Amino acid sequence: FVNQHLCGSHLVEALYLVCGERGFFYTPKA
Amino acid sequence: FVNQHLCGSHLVEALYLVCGERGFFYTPKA
Amino acid sequence: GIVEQCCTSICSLYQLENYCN
Amino acid sequence: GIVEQCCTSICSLYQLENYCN
Repeated sequence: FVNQHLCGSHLVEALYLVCGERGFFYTPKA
Repeated sequence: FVNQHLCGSHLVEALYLVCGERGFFYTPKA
Repeated sequence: GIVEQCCTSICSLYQLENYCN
Repeated sequence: GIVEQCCTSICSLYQLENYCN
């Protein structure tokens, strides 16, 4: 489900699902 | 809308909305 | 951590902004 | 950055996992 255009809250949701208990960082500018 | 129990994807969504173009980090374990 | 402060107990704007970049 | 790689162009699992802690 990750091989598509993922923008905004959709991208954040994919990070949440993929990274799980590791957590993640989201940096749209840098 | 942030003054409540925010868990899982709800918490991630609040970070997304509040932090905006700054982005954020989500670290549930640490 | 953020789960203890915002999930297990009631969140706040102060706390959330601590996790913005 | 992640927006250029996953929003403006097609994302991949390799790229997403680069942003896991």
